[PDB]
Amino acid sequence: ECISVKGRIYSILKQIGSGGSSKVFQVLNEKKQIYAIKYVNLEEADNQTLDSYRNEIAYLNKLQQHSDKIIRLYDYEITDQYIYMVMECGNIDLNSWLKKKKSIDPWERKSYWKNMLEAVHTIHQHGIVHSDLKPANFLIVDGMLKLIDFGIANQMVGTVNYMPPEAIKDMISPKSDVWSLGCILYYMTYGKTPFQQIINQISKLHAIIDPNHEIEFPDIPEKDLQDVLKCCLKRDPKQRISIPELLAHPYVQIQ
Ligand SMILES: Nc1ncnc2c1ncn2[C@@H]1O[C@H](COP(=O)(O)OP(=O)(O)OP(=O)(O)O)[C@@H](O)[C@H]1O
Repeated sequence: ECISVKGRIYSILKQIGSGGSSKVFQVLNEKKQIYAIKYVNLEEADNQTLDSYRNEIAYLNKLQQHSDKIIRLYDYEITDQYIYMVMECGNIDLNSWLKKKKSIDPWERKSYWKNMLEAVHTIHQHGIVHSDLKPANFLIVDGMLKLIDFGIANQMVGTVNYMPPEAIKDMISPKSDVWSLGCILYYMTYGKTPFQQIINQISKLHAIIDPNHEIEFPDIPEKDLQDVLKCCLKRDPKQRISIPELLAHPYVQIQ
């Protein structure tokens, strides 16, 4: 069958994943060019939800022309009943790709880390702190990671392995995103997130906020990489490294 978006027929190759009231479709336009179409049903959406959906559409549309490490939004159609978003089509999300891989090319890890910083840097430059970063938020598109959401979408099996200590103690600033990026890199380096071994979630959160629970950093060839991980995973936000600092770090600069 088909989807019309702004008077353009797209044909559905398949559904990517399988959401409820939100659905992503791999599609082709008339000229057989591939896109991804996000469909959202709005009939059960309150005003606050609608407001945040529009806000994320606004920022995604706006930040596009600043970085190609943000997913390209070509067009959208928005009424009171639904939303269609025509988007650049990616191969696979970072989480799915990591799950089926024992190791990673050291060069590729570094390259992906550059992309992530560029993307997160960009949203910071327009006042947006994501605050819920995890590998699923990134999409591989021609050997590039692209950030596919900004975490503005509201009440639309979780995970707390990427959560920064200051969010837990507070019961959040650009540094919060650095911690999570730090957990994503740690994972790509050591094959597991820092506190992955703690299956009890209440304990896990205590482990994250506990100074006396020291995070292990097994020695590796890339001593720069090791340093990046230590700097990103410093519990005190003030002591934690910023994104502009990470962009000047040897790990990302030195060939
Ligand atoms: N622009 C895009 N290009 C390619 N794939 C995409 C794009 N946007 C989203 N996807 C993929 O579509 C899938 C959507 O799955 P689904 O609708 O079940 O939601 P989810 O992301 O798995 O979780 P939730 O729906 O709860 O957010 C995800 O696996 C995601 O990687």
